[PDB]
Amino acid sequence: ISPAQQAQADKRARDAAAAKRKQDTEVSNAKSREDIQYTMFVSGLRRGRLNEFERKNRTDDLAILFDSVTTHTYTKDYNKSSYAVESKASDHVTTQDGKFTFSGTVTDSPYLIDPRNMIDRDTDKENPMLARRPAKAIEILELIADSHQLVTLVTEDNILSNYVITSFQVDRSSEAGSSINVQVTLEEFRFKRTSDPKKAKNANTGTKQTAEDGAVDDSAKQKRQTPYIGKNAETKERWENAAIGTTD
Amino acid sequence: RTVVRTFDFELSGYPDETFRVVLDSVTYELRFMWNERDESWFMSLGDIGAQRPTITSKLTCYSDILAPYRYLDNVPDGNLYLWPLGDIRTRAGRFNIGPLKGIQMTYSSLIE
Amino acid sequence: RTVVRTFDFELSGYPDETFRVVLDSVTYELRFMWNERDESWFMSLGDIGAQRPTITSKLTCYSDILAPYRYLDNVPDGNLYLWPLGDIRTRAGRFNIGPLKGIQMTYSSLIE
Amino acid sequence: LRNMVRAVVDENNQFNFNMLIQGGPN
Amino acid sequence: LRNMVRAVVDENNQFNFNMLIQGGPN
Amino acid sequence: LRNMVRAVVDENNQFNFNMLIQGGPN
Amino acid sequence: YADRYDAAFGIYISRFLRNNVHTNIRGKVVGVNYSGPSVDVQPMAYTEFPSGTTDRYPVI
Amino acid sequence: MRAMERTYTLVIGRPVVIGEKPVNIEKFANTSKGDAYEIKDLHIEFNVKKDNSKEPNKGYVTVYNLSDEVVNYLSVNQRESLAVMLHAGYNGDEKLIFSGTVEYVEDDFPEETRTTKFILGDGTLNLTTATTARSYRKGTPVNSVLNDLIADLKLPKGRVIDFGNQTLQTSMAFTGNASQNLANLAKNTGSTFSVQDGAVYWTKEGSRFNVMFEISEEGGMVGTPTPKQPSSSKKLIKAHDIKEDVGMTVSTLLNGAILPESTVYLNTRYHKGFYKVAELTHRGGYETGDWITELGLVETRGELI
Amino acid sequence: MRAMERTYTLVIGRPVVIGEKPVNIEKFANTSKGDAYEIKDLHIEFNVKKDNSKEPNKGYVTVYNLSDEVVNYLSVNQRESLAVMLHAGYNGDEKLIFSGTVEYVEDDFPEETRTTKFILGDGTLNLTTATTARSYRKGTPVNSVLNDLIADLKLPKGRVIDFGNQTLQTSMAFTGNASQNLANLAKNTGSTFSVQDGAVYWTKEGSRFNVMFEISEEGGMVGTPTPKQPSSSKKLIKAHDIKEDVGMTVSTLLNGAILPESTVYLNTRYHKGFYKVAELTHRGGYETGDWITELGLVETRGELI
Amino acid sequence: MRAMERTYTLVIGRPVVIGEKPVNIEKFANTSKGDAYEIKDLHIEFNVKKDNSKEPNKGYVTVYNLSDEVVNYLSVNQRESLAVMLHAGYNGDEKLIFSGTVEYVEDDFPEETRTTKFILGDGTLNLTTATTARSYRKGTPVNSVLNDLIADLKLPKGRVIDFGNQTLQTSMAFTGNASQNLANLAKNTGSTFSVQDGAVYWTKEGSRFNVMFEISEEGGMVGTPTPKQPSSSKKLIKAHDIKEDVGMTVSTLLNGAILPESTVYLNTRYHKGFYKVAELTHRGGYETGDWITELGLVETRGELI
Repeated sequence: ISPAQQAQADKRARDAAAAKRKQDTEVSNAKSREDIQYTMFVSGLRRGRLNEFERKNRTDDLAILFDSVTTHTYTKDYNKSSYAVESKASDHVTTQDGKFTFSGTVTDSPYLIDPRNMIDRDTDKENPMLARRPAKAIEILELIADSHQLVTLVTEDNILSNYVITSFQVDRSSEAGSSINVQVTLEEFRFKRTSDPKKAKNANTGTKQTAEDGAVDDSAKQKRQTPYIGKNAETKERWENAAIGTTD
Repeated sequence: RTVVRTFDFELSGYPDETFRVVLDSVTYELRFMWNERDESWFMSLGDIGAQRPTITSKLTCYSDILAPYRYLDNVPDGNLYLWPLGDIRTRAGRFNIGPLKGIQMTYSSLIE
Repeated sequence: RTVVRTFDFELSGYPDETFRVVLDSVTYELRFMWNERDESWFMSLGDIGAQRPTITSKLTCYSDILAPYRYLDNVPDGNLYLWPLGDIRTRAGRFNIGPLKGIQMTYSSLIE
Repeated sequence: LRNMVRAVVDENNQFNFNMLIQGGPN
Repeated sequence: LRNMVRAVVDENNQFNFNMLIQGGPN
Repeated sequence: LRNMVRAVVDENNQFNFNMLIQGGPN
Repeated sequence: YADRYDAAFGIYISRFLRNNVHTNIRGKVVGVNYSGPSVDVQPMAYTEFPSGTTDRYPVI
Repeated sequence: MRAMERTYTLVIGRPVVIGEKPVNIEKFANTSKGDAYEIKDLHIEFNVKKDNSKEPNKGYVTVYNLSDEVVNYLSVNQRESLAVMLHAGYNGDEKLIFSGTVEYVEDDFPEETRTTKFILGDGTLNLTTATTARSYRKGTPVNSVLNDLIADLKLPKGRVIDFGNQTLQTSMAFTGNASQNLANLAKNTGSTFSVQDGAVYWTKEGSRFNVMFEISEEGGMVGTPTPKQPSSSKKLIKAHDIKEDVGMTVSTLLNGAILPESTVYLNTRYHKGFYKVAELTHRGGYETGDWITELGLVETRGELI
Repeated sequence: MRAMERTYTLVIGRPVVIGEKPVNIEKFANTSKGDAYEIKDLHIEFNVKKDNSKEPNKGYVTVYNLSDEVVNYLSVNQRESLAVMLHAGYNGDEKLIFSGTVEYVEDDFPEETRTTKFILGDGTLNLTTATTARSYRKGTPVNSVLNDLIADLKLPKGRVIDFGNQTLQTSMAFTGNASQNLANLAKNTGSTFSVQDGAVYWTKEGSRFNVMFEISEEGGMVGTPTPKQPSSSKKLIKAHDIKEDVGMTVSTLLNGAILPESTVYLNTRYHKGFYKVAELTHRGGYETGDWITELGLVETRGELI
Repeated sequence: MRAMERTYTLVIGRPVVIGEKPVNIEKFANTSKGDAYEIKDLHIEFNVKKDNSKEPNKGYVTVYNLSDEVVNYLSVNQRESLAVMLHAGYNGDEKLIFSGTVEYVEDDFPEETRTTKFILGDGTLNLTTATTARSYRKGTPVNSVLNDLIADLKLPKGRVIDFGNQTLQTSMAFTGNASQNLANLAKNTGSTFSVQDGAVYWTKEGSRFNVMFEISEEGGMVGTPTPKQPSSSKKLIKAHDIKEDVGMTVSTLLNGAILPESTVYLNTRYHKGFYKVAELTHRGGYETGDWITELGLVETRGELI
């Protein structure tokens, strides 16, 4: 070995570590703000669903439209006891979470570039292929799934809410070049501070200990006491030490 | 009456917080209620699982809260005070209570 | 004062090594800190889980480290020395400590 | 799948506790 | 499938009984 | 597959041994 | 050592007898009542565990 | 918009040393370096049972793929009792769920994944080594005997119900472990004694303390309550009458702000009323598994102490 | 044409109350309303072991999807000992297979299916609470001591073999539970004492009673007999000699008309001869599972009592 | 060219009879016909644990599809203690791995495959029946008491460390089983007593014996060593100091030439040093399963006896 390599291993570690700080940071802030609401438009649009598509702005109610959706399926499940009941005892049944899946595609040669779509936030009007639209979609897709957003689906018949993404697939086969096939799967979510005191309810926090690195917690960790900034050291000083004392 | 600082408190601002704390090796339960018109915190103190709180009082800065109540077997004998870390004129608020939020609610125990 | 060699040490060069060792059937924890400006090792000795180390000193060659401290119930009564295997003029370094690296840190125990 | 095994082990422990502690006036 | 688990639990109980009761003249 | 079951039985035996033998100066 | 199932019961029984099952013990009289003869006894035996702990009988 | 995701924290501190004053596990959290070894984002499986009896409450924990430094710190101190605290909740707060000493620790690292194991005891060291030697004469007030023995145990007094003007009927002597002697006084006076999360609780059987907790579909209940006998055996009856003898079972999402000696109100559609608590079991699988708590309730027939 | 299908019945009666005369579980079957709660066509899983020893015979049962009324009737009486009887057979008759008291009961109803649990004891209440206080002097006939102690136990006498003209050699005193004292007299006189389905059986070790049962392929045998040791440990030997020490195992379709103290004849192609019975285990799965009984046989070397 | 394949042998001999001299299981191998029943090429599963404590070392074995003659020979002798030896290795040699008496034996033959079971004890008969009655006065040398009691036990002396010039401080009396009395003398003098493969081992705690075994990747190690506590509980400490309290774990391919009281050297890349042995477990599946041994090591802090 030689120092020339030590100046090279550091580069290998530094650049690789920088990748997490980018990806890992973005998800953190994406979860630190609940105002944004994502929505997806699978079919539906031209049969009067435009009434609510126009409601979507470019800052809070982001909308996603795929260049084409081939199929989408919706299904629910139930189960019942397999043993004869004692007799009416109609409570021997349970409801499972409904599933939703669909297949789509994103192409380098779009036919409709409506700017309201969040995929086309800043896409060039005259050169769609240099905008690299398929890469734009994937970057959006991972962030939504990673942050665990409660997505809302607008479909042909009904509207579904509180659906989370559990898996998706992307591939670029030899056929259909210059495009990507996308599959998604979603399931229901049976979800159940600054608040109005009139809405407040008695809460609990269990047993609690010394809170945060304070003037007393510092002593426990052997940290040196934080010096006091001398904005005023004439009034409190005579009283602070006499009445509150010092950690010792 | 020598006394030593031995505990500090923090409040998340929720109007009906309730939690259990241990002081002087004894355990107590505390309730904090926020008053809108008077913009002040109301503190209730009592034993664990007690039917009713033993002491109820209004929190204020530089006032000895427990002063008139050191004659009961279930009340701490230490000192409970609220004093500010910033400008001395700041009065207790909703979100400004904590080790670094501006107001330092603290408990100190006599040396025995 | 007859003494017999009974233990040897090695250092990997990490600037903040800390490990536990057993000497004379008693157990101790050691900390080694590397000083940049003084290019020397700082050794701290204390009991297992102790709040603070009992002894802190700077390591040097052919100097009896424990000499002034054989009056405490938690300090080994043996001899701790650093002497070189190569040229006698070599002084203690960072990576040159070990059974074959150039400097032999060793502990020896009196015969009782 | 460990869920299935834990249940059987729990039931066996219950049977043993019952065997040790049964009847009696105290 | 509980058949497989019951067998292993039974064997362990057998081993424990053997450990408690062994040897001895009585 | 008996490997999976033996592990759980072993862990339960370990817990019982700990329950019997704990603390104490001897 | 502590792996067998029987050794656990052995230690548990040994420890159980330590805190109960008192049968006989020597002692010395420290308090005497002459009306309705009765005496206060201070047992003499004791043991010290390796953990630096001691067991003392109280005055009876 | 977010989801409702679990969170937890595990802390390891200095060895616990018993002295001549009540032990508080809180003050041992800080290590010689200051801040303690905190473990947040690693798959963890734990099981913590609690009860109101002589035996301490014990909890089990498992952690996968720990860093070598942390394991090294536990390879050392294997002769000592490290203090540990556990927290759990939902992404906005974490309530204390267990605190005690590391009774056992072992590591197995077959090929792909290491798996550390723990067994924790709630005050095991004090309850199993606190010796006593006390005596009293005829006429002594029983209320004095109780306080004398508890101070010997060296633990904070969570809650106690004094006996009043009760007096001993015969001379008494106490030796051996203090916990065992107190547990014997429980039988002959209808009182329950049990240490929990470091707090000593002395109450009276049959009676109960307000609605400190309410259970309903809004309160994250899981399934309907079902009646389950509180003991694995039945006693002969004259058919003290005040004693227990009945109970029920309920399950709920993990909530560490509950204790065996507390009181709960059950607001369901079939069952309604007040119950005591008798047993707790906390389970948890961070990446996969349940995050719920199970309560064993017991009916009460005494006065409202 | 039909098939050969299983059938069973389960009955629950009034609480059992011990008095000043032998207890018969038969007379407690009827409830205050008259007819008892009978359960016939519900999937049931049960396991019932029987033996000849001090401990009572205990059996376990599980029932799926019970009506709320029946479960309510068991939520009440949780302080009491309900009498229960179980029957089983093949579509034409059902033989008594167990009778005792409900020691334990619990209900778990997670989502789809409720599952009730039971633990039943054969005379557990009497065997564990019948106190005694008796004494005798030198010269007393041992045959008188035996009868005196059994009457104290308050159970019907299934079968007893008196001692003849035996006389006590030393003064004797008996206290505590009567069952324990009798079980001690067994060791020193080579007699076996064990209660079963309410009947007291006192016999002599080594000896056996006709061919009350014959086992063969026609008799619904299941597999060939295999030799299995009757105990999990071996005793040191001089190599009373009359004692047991050998046995075999057999399995057969469920047949409740068998008891541990009976005698059986084994007509197979390899093994042939007479054996005692030592242990029974009845298993059953109505919709799915076995419907067989397992017998542990022991060789005999004594006289044909 | 060959592969590296497993091999084993199992031998069954005459009944063991204790007499007035040390028992050697070697001399009982031959049967009345001469050569013993050897079983080589049949799928076998066995588990053999060993330790250094009062209890004997016990091992379990299972054999599939045995010939009827061999099973018949074990149907007889069910009252007696047949001597058994087990060997294992790799296609070129087989080291003695266990030797003792058949405590238990049972056969189950459901339809397709018979499965014989065994439970073997290492000197169980001697350790549980050797009575003693001895006494000594003040001033007696302790070294004489030790030798007197061991000769009573009737086993060969594997290794003993005499006490020197130690003398009794108070009069002593010993009765009951000799093993129990010796195990009590262990506590009060810091000595370890444990019988193993017929050999009596008496050593001193904390101290250890050369590098009789070296563990490394060349020595067929399996995975890295991991630190595991040597006991399932923690003791209170003053923080005899010389006692144990620490350990480690290792696994290796089956090697019967190891004993609990031996000493091993651990040549790995992380851990290096000398350790005592405390526990052994031998596992084996001939056709399918592991063929490895597990060692529980304990750190030492005493003199190099």
